[PDB]
Amino acid sequence: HKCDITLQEIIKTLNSLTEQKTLCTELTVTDIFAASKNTTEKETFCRAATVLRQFYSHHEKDTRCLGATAQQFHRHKQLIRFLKALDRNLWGLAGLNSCPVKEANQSTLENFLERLKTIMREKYSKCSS
Repeated sequence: HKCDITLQEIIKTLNSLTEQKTLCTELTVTDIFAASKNTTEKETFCRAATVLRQFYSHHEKDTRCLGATAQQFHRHKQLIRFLKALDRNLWGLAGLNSCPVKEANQSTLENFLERLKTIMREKYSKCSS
């Protein structure tokens, strides 16, 4: 369970998300990693899944994000697609739907994905010889 390939599914999704600039990757999410490290692994995934869900719900039809061009509209749809896939995988990992996230700090979505990526790669590394 712990070292399941969902880890890889999440990482590969993170690679696509961070190699991807849009109009709205600088918009913010609550920085659940501004905590002082106080929670289990399932709480962490649940919290990450929560704030990402917050983001895609709120920015899927956001006029600031939707795009003028074909390419901008394509990239926005891509992003929302990848957040949902990531989110799906995080929730599957979390095994938990209810978890209060209490942080004041916001980071850009972009910074938050890089941080989640680091942690995910660390989990994988810890699993692997």
